[PDB]
Amino acid sequence: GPVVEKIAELGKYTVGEGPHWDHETQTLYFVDTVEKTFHKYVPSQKKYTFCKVDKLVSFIIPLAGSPGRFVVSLEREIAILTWDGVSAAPTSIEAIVNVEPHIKNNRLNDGKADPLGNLWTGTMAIDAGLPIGPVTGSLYHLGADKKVKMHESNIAIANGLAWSNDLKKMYYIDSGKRRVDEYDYDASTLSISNQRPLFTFEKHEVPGYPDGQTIDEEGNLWVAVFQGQRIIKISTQQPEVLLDTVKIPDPQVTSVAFGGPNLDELYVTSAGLQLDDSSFDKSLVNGHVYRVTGLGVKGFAGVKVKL
Ligand SMILES: [Hg+2]
Ligand SMILES: [Mg+2]
Repeated sequence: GPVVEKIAELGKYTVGEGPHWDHETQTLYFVDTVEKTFHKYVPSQKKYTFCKVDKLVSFIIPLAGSPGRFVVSLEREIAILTWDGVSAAPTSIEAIVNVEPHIKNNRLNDGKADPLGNLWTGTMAIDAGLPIGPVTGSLYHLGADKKVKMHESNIAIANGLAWSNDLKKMYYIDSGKRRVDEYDYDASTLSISNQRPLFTFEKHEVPGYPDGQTIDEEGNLWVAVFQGQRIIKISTQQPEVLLDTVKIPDPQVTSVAFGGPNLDELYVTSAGLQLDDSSFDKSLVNGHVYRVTGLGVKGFAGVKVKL
C-alpha cells in the first residue's frame, strides 16, 4: 500500500497544524496551535526553521504578490507577518482586523484561501471540548476593505475547508458534528447555501473526529481523523462513500496538504498533546510529521491570500 514516512528532521509538535505547501519555493509552512510558533520546512534542502510570537496562532498563508509576508492568525486578529523565514521572531506585525473583539475567550482556528484567494477562517472557544463543550464559533471570510462576513454560526471546533474544482461546492468540518458538510458555493457573491451532510462518521464506523481536509485533482477529499490514527479518502460525487483508509502511526492526526515537486506527496501533521479522555495511551501520542507517497493522486498547490 501507500508508504508512510516519519519526517525525522522535523521533530515532535504539541499540536502541529495548518500545513501550507508553497509550490514555487517548494516549501511547507505550518503552525503549532498551542505553542505560539510558526514553522518552515524545505524538503529538498532538509531545512527547518521556526518563528515565535506571544499570541495563539492557527494558520500561516503567503500574501499574494508580497514575498516575505504572510497572513496569519494571532488570537482573534488576522494579521500580516513580515518574516524572513529563518529568524526566530517576526520582523514586524501589521494587524488587519479583529474578527471578534468582544468575545474574550474565543480564538481563530483553521483558515485557508479559496481558489480565488479569499481567506476563510473559523473561530471557537479556547476551552472548547469533545464530545461536549462550549459552542461559540462562527465561519467567516475576509472580504472587501478588510471587513469580514459571517456565513455560519454555532460551530464547536472550526476546522478543515476545501472547494471543488468547478467552484460550485464548498466542504467544511465542524469537528464536534463528526461529519463533513457540503454547501453550494456562489463564487460571484461569496455566499454559501443548501448545507447538507456529505459524510457522517457514525454511518461508516469511523472513530475519532474529522479535523483538517484537502481535496485532490479527482475531487476526492482527504480527511485527517483526530483520535483515529488515520487519514480517510471520501467521495464528493456521492454522499456517504468511504473510498480508502490510510493508517498513520500517530493517533491524533490533525491536517493534510499535498506537496512535493509533483504535488503527489501528502504531508500529514499530528498532535503530541496528551489529553485526559484519550482512546490511546500516552506512549503512542507523539506529534510527528509524516509524508505519504504512492496514493496515486495529485493535489493542488496552496493558494495565496489576496488582500
Ligand atoms: Hg511567520
Ligand atoms: Mg484543525
